[PDB]
Amino acid sequence: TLTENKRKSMEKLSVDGVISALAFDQRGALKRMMAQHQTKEPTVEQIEELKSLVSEELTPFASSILLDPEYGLPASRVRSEEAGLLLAYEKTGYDATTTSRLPDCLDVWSAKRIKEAGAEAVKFLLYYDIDGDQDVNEQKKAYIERIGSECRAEDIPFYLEILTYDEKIADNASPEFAKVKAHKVNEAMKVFSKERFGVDVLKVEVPVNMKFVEGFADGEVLFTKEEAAQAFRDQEASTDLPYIYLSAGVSAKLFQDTLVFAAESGAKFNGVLCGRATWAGSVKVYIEEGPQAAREWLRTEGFKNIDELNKVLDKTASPWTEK
Amino acid sequence: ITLTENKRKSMEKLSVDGVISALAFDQRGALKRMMAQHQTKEPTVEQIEELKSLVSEELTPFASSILLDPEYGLPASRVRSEEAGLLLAYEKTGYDATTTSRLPDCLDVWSAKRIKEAGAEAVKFLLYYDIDGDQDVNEQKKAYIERIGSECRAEDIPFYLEILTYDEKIADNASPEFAKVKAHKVNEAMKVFSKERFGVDVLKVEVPVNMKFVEGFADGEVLFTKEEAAQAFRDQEASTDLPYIYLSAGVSAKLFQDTLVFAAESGAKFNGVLCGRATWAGSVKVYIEEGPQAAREWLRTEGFKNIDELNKVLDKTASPWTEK
Ligand SMILES: [Ca+2]
Ligand SMILES: [Ca+2]
Ligand SMILES: [Ca+2]
Repeated sequence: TLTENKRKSMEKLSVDGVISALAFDQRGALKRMMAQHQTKEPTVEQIEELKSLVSEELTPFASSILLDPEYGLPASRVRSEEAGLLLAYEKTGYDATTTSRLPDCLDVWSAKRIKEAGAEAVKFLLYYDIDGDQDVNEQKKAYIERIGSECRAEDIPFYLEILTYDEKIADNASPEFAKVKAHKVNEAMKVFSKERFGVDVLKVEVPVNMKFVEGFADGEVLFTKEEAAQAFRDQEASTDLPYIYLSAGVSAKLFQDTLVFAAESGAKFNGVLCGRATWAGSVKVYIEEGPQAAREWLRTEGFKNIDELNKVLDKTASPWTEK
Repeated sequence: ITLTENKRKSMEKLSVDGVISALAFDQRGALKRMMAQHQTKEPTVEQIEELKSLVSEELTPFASSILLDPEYGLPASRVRSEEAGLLLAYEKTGYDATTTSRLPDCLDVWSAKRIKEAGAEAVKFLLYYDIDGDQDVNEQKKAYIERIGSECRAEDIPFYLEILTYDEKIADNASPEFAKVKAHKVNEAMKVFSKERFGVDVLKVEVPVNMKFVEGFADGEVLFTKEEAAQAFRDQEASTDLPYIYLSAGVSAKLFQDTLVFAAESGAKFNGVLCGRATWAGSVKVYIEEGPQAAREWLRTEGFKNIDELNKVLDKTASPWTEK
């Protein structure tokens, strides 16, 4: 169930069947991060520059890098020759006044254009509430079907990122949401693992908020280590596709411990698409110090970060070739 | 160019001996505008669905295929002649008249896969296009059509792209001012969307002239000689090697027929029609004012006469897409 060219592209995005990909398609989120030191709005040059510094210096240690076509094409051209390229296809964000969080592709892009821009994968982010409005989810399923069809035609892997939410729960970090997160994550993965959607890799959240798991929690506890472990097994059971974890609302150190726990519990996850934590500090150094200092930062603290992550992946991730 | 095995079989189911004699009734906004002329209340779902089912049942025995919309036309699709193929529209009807961009938008709960699953032998999509218009608008439009063309390649189903031209700065398509640029708008738009990257299998296009302003056809101001108009058809033939078929644009049945004759005499090797209002227009007033049965009798007499006389003209004017 993988064409010759999709297989070749998958291999360019991984090392020995493990995806160790660097996520840096942030647009508005990165922009705000940037305005936290300088005065005056951040220029398009700064957005594209730091993306090129991070890409040039850290992709030698990542199997691939996820970039956005709007700001990231220059960064994409200075990436390491041994690192694949994924390009984001979705517009960022969502309308906070509505609960539908409907998906929308970038206006002047298509899967064909993403492939022409050098990408080895189309990445699209979908917000999904399995329990939400039935017609909203019908429109969302139709939308992904189109993108899956596009990616089949262009013979390019389709990486579908799913971020769960609840139309009623405002705060995804609340204990209230944590009680349903396993239901949201795993049922969404079941939906979009159906063949009609054409997905090659699922980029998903871990099916639990570890900050409420015993031994990992700084405060209130809602789950035993055994209840959390079963969520990871339920997740493994929810899809036969390769899937990789994103890092959300946790520290670098907790994310790594989570990878250990995930593997311990029996999850056969196939890697990560992690970003902010690795190139975090470079954002402040870049605005304040000279870009030559952000370089040395990336060559030292930057390398240390992604290297320690790689050492953990080597003992937790499973190769997607097993599937 | 080439057709996959499945795409060719679908094209065969839409055609007879390589000629597309297709009946178009995916009208929605245009249909509601017609029904509104004949009654006070607003048209109901049941009225739209029924009138489409009547045209389908009564006239598809005389067509090689029928084009319907998924919103109101699926019941009509199920009563078409056993011998007739099916195309389904994929675009939302109409455009925003408060801006000049007329951006395309797919039906929200449909996809090429779902159109195929609904029994269609082709996906039809209408695009409003002004070759001379805003360049960023047109880049967005071109990207959109690339997506649809890719979907149809993946689902292995013919892509029928309809192009209706306009000018961002000319309000009335029927005016002499627009008539003077129409050939440019049509022919260059056909040249763009014949590029391989758009995955089009058949173009549904306007004739590249407003015949009401051509010598011999014009009742008022004459803007073009016959040789000038004929050259516009030759330019159109030279703007693509894809199959293309003409839409009627709601002219009279007689004018559309005479335009097809003129097109063939001029050198256009067009491959058929997707003809709607020129065939069934008069049934709307009858259906509204007199009801379903009276509309059946109109379709069986005047409606039949329009499509039969059209079929006779196609037999002596259209060129086959197979023999290329
Ligand atoms: Ca630890
Ligand atoms: Ca060509
Ligand atoms: Ca030609």
